[PDB]
Amino acid sequence: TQSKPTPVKPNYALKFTLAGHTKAVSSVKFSPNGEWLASSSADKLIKIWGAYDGKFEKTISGHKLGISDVAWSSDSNLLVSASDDKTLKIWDVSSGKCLKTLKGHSNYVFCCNFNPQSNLIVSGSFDESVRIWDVKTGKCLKTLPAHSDPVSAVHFNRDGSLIVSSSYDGLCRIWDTASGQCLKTLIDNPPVSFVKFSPNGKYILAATLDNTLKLWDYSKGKCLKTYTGHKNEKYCIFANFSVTGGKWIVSGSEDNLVYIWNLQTKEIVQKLQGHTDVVISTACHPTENIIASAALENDKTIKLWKSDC
Amino acid sequence: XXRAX
Repeated sequence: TQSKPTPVKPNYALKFTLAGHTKAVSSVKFSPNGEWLASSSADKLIKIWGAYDGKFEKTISGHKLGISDVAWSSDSNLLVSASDDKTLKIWDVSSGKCLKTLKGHSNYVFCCNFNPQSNLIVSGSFDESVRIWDVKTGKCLKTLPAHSDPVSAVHFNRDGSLIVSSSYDGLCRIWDTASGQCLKTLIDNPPVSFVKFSPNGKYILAATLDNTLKLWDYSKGKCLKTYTGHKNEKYCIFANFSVTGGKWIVSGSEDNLVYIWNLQTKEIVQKLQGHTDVVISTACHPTENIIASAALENDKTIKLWKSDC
Repeated sequence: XXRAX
């Protein structure tokens, strides 16, 4: 600690390509304990892979239609999935078995997440609502009339007191978990295709279908940073904060590349080449400089990239 | 998937 390492660029390079899904991959997520990577797909399946070597581990099945999203519990023991079959399912990862089926939504379930405590699940749907579920009982606790168009994303903050949601209606809303009442609306209104809280809990990263990513201070309604240069006018593409080495913003792109920006300077520092279709999802390892990416129908693979910084 | 098209 004489010196602060200040990388100007990462050097992510392809290490593994994970094949097995028979239709478009929809989402990838690293387990909090860093051991596993979970993937969801239009093929109705969830697959589990080794986080470091990309080794296939198991297939998890039961949904009757395709899956748009999957998420881990804080202890890495449970997964939740969101499906076109209008339900979410809670899975025990070890056994691969469905523990609960969450019923209530009246259209495709698009997105999902556990809260930090992992006693709750939040979901967003084409039915335009956000629902809060009790993990233990599988019952719906609250239904929020959250938006006036499909809900593209939902994410809890670091103590689960807040939920952020995004929608095709052009709005981003922040909700008080305990009461279900709206705390704030951030608003021209192109569809907001993805939102999530930053690792520090202070900001929201929000994507819109005009080729733009924006870092917001939500308790002030102020845009601090903007990232562009990629292509995103059609799909709800995941974006990430990479914080294990240099501070980057990571996102898939409709030009089949993974984009990486310097969080502060907003400059593009790297573009990862290899996929043969839209990169719909990306994910950053919790402790190591590793990125997972996944692509749509003309590709159907997941790629693992590793960097030194 | 819905997300995929």
